[PDB]
This record gives sequence, structure tokens and C-alpha cells, in this order.
Amino acid sequence: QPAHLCFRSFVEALKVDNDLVEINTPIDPNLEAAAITRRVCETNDKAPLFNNLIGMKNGLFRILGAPGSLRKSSADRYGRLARHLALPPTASMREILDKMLSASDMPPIPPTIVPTGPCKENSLDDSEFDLTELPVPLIHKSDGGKYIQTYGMHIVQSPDGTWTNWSIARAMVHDKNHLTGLVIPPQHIWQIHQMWKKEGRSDVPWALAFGVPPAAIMASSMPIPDGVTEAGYVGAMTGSSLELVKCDTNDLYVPATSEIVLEGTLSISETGPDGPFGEMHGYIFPGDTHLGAKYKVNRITYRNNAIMPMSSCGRLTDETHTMIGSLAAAEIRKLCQQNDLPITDAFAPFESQVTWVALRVDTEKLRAMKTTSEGFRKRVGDVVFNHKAGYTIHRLVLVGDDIDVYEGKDVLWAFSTRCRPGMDETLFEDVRGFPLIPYMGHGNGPAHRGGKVVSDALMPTEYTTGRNWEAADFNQSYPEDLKQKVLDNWTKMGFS
Amino acid sequence: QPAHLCFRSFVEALKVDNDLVEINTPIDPNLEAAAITRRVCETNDKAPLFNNLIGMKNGLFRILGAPGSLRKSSADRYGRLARHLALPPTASMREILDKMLSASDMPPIPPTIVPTGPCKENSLDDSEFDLTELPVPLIHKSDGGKYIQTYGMHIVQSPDGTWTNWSIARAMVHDKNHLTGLVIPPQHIWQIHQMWKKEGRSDVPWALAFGVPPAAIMASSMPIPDGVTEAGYVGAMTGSSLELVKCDTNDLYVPATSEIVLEGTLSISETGPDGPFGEMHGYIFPGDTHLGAKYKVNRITYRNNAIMPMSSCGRLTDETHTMIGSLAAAEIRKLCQQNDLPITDAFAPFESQVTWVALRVDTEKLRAMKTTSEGFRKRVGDVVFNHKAGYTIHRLVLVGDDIDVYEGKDVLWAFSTRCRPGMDETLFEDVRGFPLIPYMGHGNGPAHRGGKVVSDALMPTEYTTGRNWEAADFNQSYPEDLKQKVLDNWTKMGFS
Ligand SMILES: Cc1cc2c3c(c1C)C(C)(C)C[C@@H](O)N3c1c(nc(O)[nH]c1=O)N2C[C@H](O)[C@H](O)[C@H](O)COP(=O)(O)O
Ligand SMILES: Cc1cc2c3c(c1C)C(C)(C)C[C@@H](O)N3c1c(nc(O)[nH]c1=O)N2C[C@H](O)[C@H](O)[C@H](O)COP(=O)(O)O
Ligand SMILES: [K+]
Ligand SMILES: [K+]
Ligand SMILES: [K+]
Ligand SMILES: [K+]
Ligand SMILES: [Mn+2]
Ligand SMILES: [Mn+2]
Repeated sequence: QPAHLCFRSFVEALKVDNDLVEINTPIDPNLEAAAITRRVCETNDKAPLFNNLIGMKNGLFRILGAPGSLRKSSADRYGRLARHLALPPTASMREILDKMLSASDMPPIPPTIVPTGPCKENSLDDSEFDLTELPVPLIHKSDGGKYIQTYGMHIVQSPDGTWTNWSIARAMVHDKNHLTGLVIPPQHIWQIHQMWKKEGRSDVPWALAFGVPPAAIMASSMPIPDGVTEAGYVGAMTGSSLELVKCDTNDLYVPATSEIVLEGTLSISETGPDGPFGEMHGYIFPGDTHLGAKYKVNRITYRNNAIMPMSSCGRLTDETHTMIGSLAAAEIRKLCQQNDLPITDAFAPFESQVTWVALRVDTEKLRAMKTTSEGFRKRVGDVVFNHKAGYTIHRLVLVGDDIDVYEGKDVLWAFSTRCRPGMDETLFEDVRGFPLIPYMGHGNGPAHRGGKVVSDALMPTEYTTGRNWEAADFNQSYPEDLKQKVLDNWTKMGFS
Repeated sequence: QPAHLCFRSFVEALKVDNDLVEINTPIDPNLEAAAITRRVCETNDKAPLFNNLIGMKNGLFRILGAPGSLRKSSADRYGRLARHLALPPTASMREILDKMLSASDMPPIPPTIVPTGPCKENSLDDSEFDLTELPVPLIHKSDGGKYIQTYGMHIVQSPDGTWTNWSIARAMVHDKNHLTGLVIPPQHIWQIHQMWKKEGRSDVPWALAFGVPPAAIMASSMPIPDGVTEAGYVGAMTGSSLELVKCDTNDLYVPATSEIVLEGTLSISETGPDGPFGEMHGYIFPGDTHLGAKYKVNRITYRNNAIMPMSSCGRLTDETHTMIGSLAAAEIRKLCQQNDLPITDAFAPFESQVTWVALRVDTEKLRAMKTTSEGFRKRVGDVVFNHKAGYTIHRLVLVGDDIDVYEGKDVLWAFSTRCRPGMDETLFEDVRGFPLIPYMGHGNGPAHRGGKVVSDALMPTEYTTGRNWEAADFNQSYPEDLKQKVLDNWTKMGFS
């Protein structure tokens, strides 16, 4: 099958790209695999495939780290993401985000049920597995559990059957047949869990599929709208119906080529300790445990020689930046456009630890609105910060047409030189806040509310008559013929 | 003579370092020399020495561009600055700033008058030069004049003779025997000019020396205290009295080895058009001229084969970032310490276009103060923003002991993840503002007041009991033996 539709083929694509290191000697899942992976992420090296994981028993399991991290080159920087989506490895972030947005005005292509698939090659019942005996990684030294779930897809369905949600939320091993993890508002897993809690009759039928189709894990990490089944959106984006098989112990459906599938329930009544965990913003607060969601596992099915993907998340750059940040920015871009705001592009600068989104403004359109910074700031902020897709984002930076928002250096320059602190910003204190940002959940204020800002880096004439400067750079402060002469003579004169 | 005491020897040091390209074919001072220099600055290439400048007549003049810009390597990144100060080329920013601060608690070493020097090898009276006939560069295409003065040192003395100030302020050619330029508060050239204006009897005796001792041009770009003669501070820092010769037409004294010296007066009554100019923040606003200071030139003296240094300033990275930003940060560091604030280090991140200063806090000391963020923010802000040394800086970022403020990536991470917008910041609206920042002089508010902020990126426990996190990075989230094993096995496993 194609790499974007089959995790095993995606692994073979990374090998063929020379973007994989296969480590066939024993590696310890207690910190070592994640430490290697962490180093890869901090240095944009090749993805590690741990074929010989101390503790692997009866085919459970190998580990692929850094599945959505960056490559060293500028030319194929986003190649690993492109391989999730059947895009060329040289694809730009604009092209990747466009691809992820493309299904938003297509009819869904619902999944196809098939009788069986590779995820059924092996199975373990209630009496044959113990989750504490599998080689689940300890990802960071102070983590409060072994985080089995960093790159699988939780699958839950509304009680009425009309919406089936696929998402990534973390989970750790609690005991032999339970996980715990984060199920928090406004996330769809939480929205669905609320539905089942209000019905009050049963625990939520659940499955967790690891090593799913790469196009599916990307949609899993994207805040597509409420009520939209991710399977049909992936189908539309890929132009192909995804093949799913039914779970053995419940009536949910999992991708046929899933590497590892857990089947069971998410409790509407029980909780258990989760955390702390070394998280996307680059921190772990040791000892910081909180009661979370509790999942019971009834059954494990898996492929022969199953591979568990893993995110060793933290400081720059990993899946939590490349996927959470970029995919939220993509949804925000569309959200603004649908609210008649003249936004052309959006990206979450890595330099901001993906807590900022930069919004590129079509200033011709802005000038026709005949508005002001204060007015426009408030309007953008109300649209974004009151919507789920702005959940993780605490600062919006508005920039004109000259700035490439996919270039953090240019975003920083515009922010630093065009936005007057205070005067050019509007604070938003009565919006939902992202408590995982340390200044929120470990900060001076309410963990779940406020701390958000819109920073206007549009200059005054951008609202009226048009840009009235040229940059003092090589590109803009010298005529074209001169620039060309200088470039043509550069090595001749003696430069690098 | 030594490179830090003689510009001609500094040029020969850059050659010997393989940090110079000598361009011996004709180069046009109308944009081409500055366009080459601009490209060098944007790419951290070797400094260009234009030995064959179209228009050079009777030894006036060659041009050295990018004299204080960055080298490509990390190891000798600041090598060109180190060569200003007799430091090893591998010196750190901490070492350079320490050197620049070292004279602050030394007795001055006043200059030594000598009868003559190289700057007297050639001279031109009132009837033998015309400033419009020299090969003065047009640095950016929309500049409002040919900026002769981008890296020379203005020399003015208080009417009572007790304080002789050396500083860099821009100036452009106005006519055959006059320059115009910026003389603005709170700069010492302005403070002295005010003294002469209030006496009301004569224009200010003035000289402008280009290609001065490299240690002198660094002090020229530093906001050392009011009333302190830069010559004696340089003497103390270098451990040697600087040799000066008297001007021919006035009683000021210039460095003996100055490449080019203009002698004349700064008017207490006349103004003339200055600007626009492509400036440190990365912008030029074409057409934006304002009346500035007017200088009359009575005499030119110069070395045989004189060399004019030039800053082609604008977007990152040039002298306006490496020198204005870093040297203000150095003075701010000391200012805080003298006000009993527990600041260990200060730097102006290049990513902020040197409009921010990051202040590293000794948090052991902070905890003994038993204070709060709001209190501490206000106190730091009042000390810095009400003092000349904070003039150019609009945002202060307070960070704990784990952050290296000389690393912009770590400053950005701390700012983005530890400072809650609004709640963790104090705005300062009744302080002098830096009008050259586009959001000030071309912004929505008063050009000369406010727009400043203190952003507290100290976490709450840093004020009380101590840091309560570990970073989720390779360094902090894995024990030492593991990290070493991983590094030892890195290339063996197959990584880069
Ligand atoms: C790619 C990726 C995304 C997420 C996470 C991770 C990765 C790697 C972890 C490594 C496990 C870290 C963890 O903090 N994590 C995570 C999470 N969302 C949660 O509610 N809870 C979580 O613990 N998201 C983000 C969500 O996947 C997106 O917000 C998505 O939009 C949700 O889907 P939906 O609710 O919109 O359907
Ligand atoms: C290194 C350097 C410093 C400065 C400048 C330049 C360079 C290269 C220009 C390229 C010419 C750009 C110009 O904007 N410029 C400049 C200037 N100060 C001014 O009042 N006016 C100016 O036009 N400074 C900064 C001052 O040199 C420092 O603020 C110094 O502290 C002043 O000395 P003092 O008043 O403290 O004695
Ligand atoms: K999703
Ligand atoms: K603005
Ligand atoms: K000075
Ligand atoms: K803070
Ligand atoms: Mn969803
Ligand atoms: Mn001074």
C-alpha cells in the first residue's frame, strides 16, 4: 500500500529516503530509546527505528521515534510530514497545510469496512497480556508513568453513532489492564466523553490504534470541526476511502493496517493518576500528578513484528511543534477566512514554542474595511480565542503582506519593530487558556482562563494608504541590476 | 602599533585572520560598496576593503565595510569585535562586555598629547576640498543624502573644558563644507550642545575622526556615564594612555593615527535637512526628512592612503546590533548591580532587533529579597527606563539562572513559556521612548514617550523556594551516564 495509507510502508519510505537509522542492537525502553530520540529531535537527525528493544516479547514491540520531526536540510525540512500525505519531500509548509485543509470543502469519503487486516495477525485476551510487562518507554526521567501513548489515535463515537472522533491525547500505563491520561476540555475526546457521562448508562466504548495510516495520524492531530468524523475527512483529502476493520470486543472500527490496537473502555466514573510528563512547552514539573481519565484494556491485537511510534517530546523540535502548532495554525487560517477576515496565511513560529500564531493579512482588503488597529485586533481575537482551534495559542501576531509567516526570523523582526507594547495589543482575559503552558498552569493567574493577546504588527498606513517604507536589506534597498551584478561577481571578488 | 590602538593595524589584523576581502577593481560608492557590505552583513562573510573606489582623489579615500560585523563560525563569531579590544578572536560576548565594563571602577588614564601623527600626513583647507566631490557612499537607494559618517567619532567638549565626549552619531553631506545629522536627547553630543546653546556665545568647536583606534570606537558606541571623558576610560580599559594630536584649526585633540579628521563647528543656531536613512531596525521611510544639526567643516587632515570605515546598516547583522545593542546591555547590567538589583548578565537579543534586553537574575539573591513579580518588575523598570543607558531598549525580559541570555533561542523560549502576557508585565508610558523604532516614530502613539515594558519570565517559585521543574531536553531529562553512553555510541549507531 502507499506510505500515507500504511504505517509499515511509511517506515520503508523513510528508509528509502535515507531518513531512518535502524538500530538492531539492544536498546532499553527505560529512557535510552527516548534519549536517542530526543537527541535526534534537537538536532534534526534521521528517525530511529529500534528493532531490538529490551523487553520485547511475542512481537510486542519495536519503536519508531521522531515520526513527524524535522530533517536537517532546508530543502526537505518537512519531508517526514510530506511522507504522511503523499506529497513530495520538498513540499513547503504552505503545501502541507493546504493539503490538510483541502478536505474542508469536499464531501467526506466515508470509510470502507473490510473483514480483516494486518492488525489481526496476532491477538491477546484479558488473561494473556499485562501492560506492565510490555516494553513501554519511560520517556523522560521524572515522568510519572511509562507513556505508551504518544503517537496513537484514540477512537470514540458519540452515543447516537453519528460522529466518530480520532485524536491524539497522551496516556500512560496505570496497571496490568488500564491506562490513565488527559481528557480535557475543549478536546473532542472530552466532548464525546461528556455525552456518555450525561447518558449515564455505560462506559465509553474505546479503542487506541498505534501505527495508523500516516494521513490519519495527521488528521488526528488537527482541530477539524466539532461533529466531523476524521475518517471521512482523511478519505476526502487522500481521494480514497480508508479501509477499517471491526474491533473484536466492541463495534468500533480501526484502520486495517494498524500496528497495534488496544480495545476497551473509557470510564464515565473512574479516575486515576496521570503525569507529570515532559511536555510540548519544554518542561516537566516533578511530582506534579493529577487525577485523569481511566481506560480499561480488554484486548490487544497487532501486526507481526509490530512497530510502536513514539514522540520524545519537549524542547524544539518534535511532533508537538511540527503537528500541534502547524495544524492549529492551518485551522485558524481557515476560521478567519470563513469569518470574513482578510487572512492569507497562518503559522505557529517554532521560536514561540508554538504558543504564538502569526497571521499574514491581505492589506489591500484591510484598507477596504476602513478600520483601525484596536477594532481589527478585537475582532480577530474574538473569532480565534473563542474557538477550539485557538485553544493552544496565546499570542496572535498580525503582519502585512511583506512578511513570510513560515519564517520565524521575519515574524520576530515584524513583531519587535512594528508592534508597540501595550498600545498596539489587546489582552483577552475571559477566554479559555491552555493550562499546559507553564505561565498558565504553574503561573501567577488562573490556570484555565485568560493570558491571551493580540499583537498588531501592522503599521499605521497599512490600514489607510499602503506600506510607506522599504526594508533596509539587500533585497529592497538596491536596484535589481546592481543586486544581480553583485551576486554575479560575488565569488570573483573573493566572497563565500 | 597594536590593532586595538591603530585602525591601520586593525585592517592588517583582519587580513591576517583571513577575515578581509581586498577588492582592488573599481567599485562605485553610489550604492555598490554598501550593497556588497550589506550582503556581507546578512551572511556573516569577510569584511570588504574597497581599495579602488570610483571617485577617490588625492588619497581620499578607500572604504572598509562591516568593521564590527559577525563572522560565519560559532567559534570566532565575535572575532571582529575581539580585534577591537586585544582579546582573543574566540572571545565570548561575556568576555567582550566585561572588557568594555572593566574601566568603570578604574581610575581613568588620561590621554597623552603628541606633536604630530599619521592623521597629519595630508591636509586640505577651506579652499581645497569639496565634500560633494569626495567618494562618499550612498548607502541605501532611498537615503536622503550620502552618509559620510557611519563609523567615525564625533568629538565635542563642555564649555568649561572638563568633559570631552566621543560618540557615534550619523551625519550626511549637506554641501561643499557642511554636514547635517542627528543630535538628539539624551545623547551626550546633545547634552554638550545644550550647554553651548545656553551660553549662547559661539558655535561648538568640533571634530569628527574616522578610522580611530578600535578601542576608542567601541567606547564611542557605549553609553558610559554623563561627564566621563571616553579617552580616559579607553586608557584604563587598555592599560595605556591614548596618544592624541591637536587639531590645526581648533584646540580639540584627535587620535594621532586617525585615518581622516574633519575640523570645524557644530552650530548652536543653524539646522539643515537630514534623513531619511536605512536604520538599525531594518527600515527606511522614503521622503522622511527632518531638520537636524548642522556642522561646518573648515579643514580635512588625513593619512596617506586613508581608509574610511562604513556601516551598511539595516537588517541583521551589523554594527548597530553588535555594538549599540550589546554595549547598552553591558551598561544596563552594571546599572542594575549598582542599584542593588541581583542581575548577573544582560544582552540585547539579535532576534529582537536589539530592542529587548534580557536580564539574567541571581535567583538565590532574589529569594532573599522576599518580593513579588509586580514589585520587582516595577523596580527594575524604573531603574532602567529612567536612565540614558535604557534609551534604545523597549522590552526587558527577566529570566532565572538556567537561561543563557547570550543565546537568543533560550531567551525566546523563556519569554514564550514563562511570561504570561499582561499579568506578568508592567507597561511604562511615562519614560523617554526611542523614536527610531518604527512603532514609535512611525507608529500610533507619541514618538518620544512610552511604549516600554518589563516582561517577567521568572516563574513563581523562583521568588520563594526555588526552581521546581527540569527541562524536557536531552541535557536535563536523562541521567549523566545515559547521556554519555548515547553520545559515545552516536556515530556507531549511525547518526550524524
Ligand atoms: C501530535 C500530538 C498531539 C497531542 C499530543 C501529543 C502529540 C504528539 C503528545 C506527544 C501525546 C503530547 C500530548 O500533550 N498530546 C495531547 C494532545 N491533545 C490532548 O488533548 N492531550 C494530549 O495529551 N495533542 C493535541 C491534539 O491531538 C490536538 O489538539 C487535536 O486537535 C485533538 O483532536 P480533536 O479533539 O480536535 O479531534
Ligand atoms: C555603532 C553605531 C552607533 C550609533 C549609530 C551608528 C552606529 C554604526 C550609525 C551606523 C551611524 C547609525 C546611527 O543611527 N547611529 C547613531 C547613534 N547615536 C546617535 O545619537 N545617533 C545616531 O545616528 N549610535 C549610537 C551611539 O553611538 C550610542 O548611543 C552611544 O552611547 C552614544 O555615545 P554617548 O552619547 O553615550 O557618549
Ligand atoms: K482530530
Ligand atoms: K502596530
Ligand atoms: K560614548
Ligand atoms: K512569570
Ligand atoms: Mn475531532
Ligand atoms: Mn559619553
